[PDB]
Amino acid sequence: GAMGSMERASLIQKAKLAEQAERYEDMAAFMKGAVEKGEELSCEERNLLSVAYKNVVGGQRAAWRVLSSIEQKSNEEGSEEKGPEVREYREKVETELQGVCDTVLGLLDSHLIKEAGDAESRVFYLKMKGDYYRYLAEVATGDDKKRIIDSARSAYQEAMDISKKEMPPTNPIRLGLALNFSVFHYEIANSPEEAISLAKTTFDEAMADLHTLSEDSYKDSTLIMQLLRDNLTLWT
Amino acid sequence: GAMGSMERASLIQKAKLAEQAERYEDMAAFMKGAVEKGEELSCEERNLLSVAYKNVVGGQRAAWRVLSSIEQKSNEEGSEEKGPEVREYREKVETELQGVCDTVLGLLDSHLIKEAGDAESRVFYLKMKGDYYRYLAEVATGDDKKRIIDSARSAYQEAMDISKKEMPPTNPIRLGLALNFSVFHYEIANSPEEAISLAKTTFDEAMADLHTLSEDSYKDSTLIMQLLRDNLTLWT
Amino acid sequence: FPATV
Amino acid sequence: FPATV
Ligand SMILES: N=C(N)c1cc(-c2cccc(NC(=O)C3(Oc4ccc(Cl)cc4)CCOCC3)c2)cs1
Ligand SMILES: N=C(N)c1cc(-c2cccc(NC(=O)C3(Oc4ccc(Cl)cc4)CCOCC3)c2)cs1
Repeated sequence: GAMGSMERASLIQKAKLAEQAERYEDMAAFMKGAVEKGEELSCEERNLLSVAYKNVVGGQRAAWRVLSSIEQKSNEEGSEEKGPEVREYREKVETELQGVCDTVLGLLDSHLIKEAGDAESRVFYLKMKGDYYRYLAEVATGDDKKRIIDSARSAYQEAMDISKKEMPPTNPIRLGLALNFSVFHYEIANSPEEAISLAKTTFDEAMADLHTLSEDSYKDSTLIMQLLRDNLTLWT
Repeated sequence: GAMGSMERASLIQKAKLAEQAERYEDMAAFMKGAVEKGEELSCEERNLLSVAYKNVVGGQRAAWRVLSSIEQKSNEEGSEEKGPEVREYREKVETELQGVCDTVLGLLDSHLIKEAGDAESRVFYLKMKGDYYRYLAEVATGDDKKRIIDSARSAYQEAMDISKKEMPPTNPIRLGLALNFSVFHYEIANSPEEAISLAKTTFDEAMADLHTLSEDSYKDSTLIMQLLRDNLTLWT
Repeated sequence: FPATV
Repeated sequence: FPATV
């Protein structure tokens, strides 16, 4: 690790600076360095890690989708052969995306998840594990595609089981987990009915618990509830 | 060069794909590879090169400005010492920016400018040379700052002299050169009056030549004329 | 695309 | 910031 010589606190400080500068690759590298110091992450630090890699892989995914679209058009009946370049470059971006996902999964496996005992940390990390296997699934086409999908499903399921036992239904981590697991069902697992059921039940159970919340907690929970509603509107 | 084994035509194709995917670092690397094949660049290829590096350095400049702002605030009377991290990270981004500028300047010097004989290519490249010395000037503070500024000025001046002899006043390259040289005067050379004079005279001479143009050429020229007007509105 | 967080 | 192209 090229961050091995930098103080943990300096890495966290520089991650925050990189965020302000919208330098998310740097932010991710700084947070990888911080994780590799071996200490557990605080709540703020976990979110710095997740924000950084979500932004990096989100850009990769958007680029991959553009290139995959161009590639599929080049392969339609009536297209002029353009040679191997579109496939090659899509593969290049794909390999870089897979590398980022493997990096994040590696950090979770060495050793964030195994040291995470509190529900807020353990559910957060298992959600991330589901998310990054989901991104691998989005580009997977080989002998391993089913296993990648099942790895995402298993991580999301363990996170769901913990969240239902240990968190209130309005907990934003619980809500965001359900939001994303619902998208996994719809987009990855060819299970739109499960996706819709999960989003609706999550929304309704949250609604019934909003009365317990402060104004600031209410704002956080209703924000994610609106994303659940948005997806349900897209799907029905 | 890691692009040394790829066909020139494949590099150009992949630059266009990278553009569509908004992968401008890749686009710049592909176009650097294409330049290093040693052949002159067509009009389209010159603009692919310029678009790529302008986008890359533009992001670096925006990040540097954010970090420099944070750094100046940390140094105001009343601030809590945060340690060396803000300066270090600003320096990191600065060094990366300088590296991109040196790369572009290196391509122009080896050997794009010396082989560029037509006004449309030679003015284009000399404008780029002024632009990338201007970006170096924006971050320069040492023994070389004056020399960097004079290198930008000299490149812009040679481009201006050629453009006034060889291009009509509505030529979009001539207009964009004047736009940027005017900004150099205002922001780098502490010469706002020269900046304003150059923008106004460029605008007025273009206006008087619009009658010679087709509808499509008119659209191209008036677009840049509007940028000149925008800057004049900012400055007066 | 659907919303995720 | 002023416009450049
Ligand atoms: N960026 C930063 N420097 C920091 C972010 C945070 C932080 C801490 C807790 C929660 C969040 N919450 C979010 O970021 C959003 O909600 C989430 C809900 C569930 C999950 Cl699992 C993840 C995010 C993102 C979507 O829109 C609403 C806010 C941030 C601390 S520092
Ligand atoms: N991107 C691409 N794949 C391509 C871009 C071009 C191309 C060719 C000629 C001119 C331009 N013109 C521009 O890009 C803009 O005008 C310029 C004017 C002067 C200068 Cl010196 C540079 C740009 C940028 C600012 O807004 C209006 C258009 C593009 C071919 S392929």
